[PDB]
Amino acid sequence: KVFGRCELAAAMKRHGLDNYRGYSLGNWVCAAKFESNFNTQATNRNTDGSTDYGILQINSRWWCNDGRTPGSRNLCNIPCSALLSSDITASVNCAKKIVSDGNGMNAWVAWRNRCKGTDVQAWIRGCRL
Repeated sequence: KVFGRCELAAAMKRHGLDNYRGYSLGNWVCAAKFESNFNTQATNRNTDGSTDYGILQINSRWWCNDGRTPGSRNLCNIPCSALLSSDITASVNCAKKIVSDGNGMNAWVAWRNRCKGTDVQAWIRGCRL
């Protein structure tokens, strides 16, 4: 599924990401936009044997199990295929764990490079929330 910006914002709000650990909802929408272009089926297969999965491009070395990645930790305790669903619940739950595991949003390279320091409220401007 490819989400709309406002539709994703509302979905993420319903799942409790607005101001989760001090990060406003627009940070999360911005991250998704630049990680996956709002596509729940996005996959990026890396040369280090890991794969990045779904709307937030969560990596199979530390966070989910795809059975093919060396040094797998599976800290979200989920199969990576759960991150490819049209329902974003698994991806949000795992994103919450990534921040809970001592990382801020700098765990997402697209957030660090394309959202940090910008006017992230623009990502939810005009949306019904």
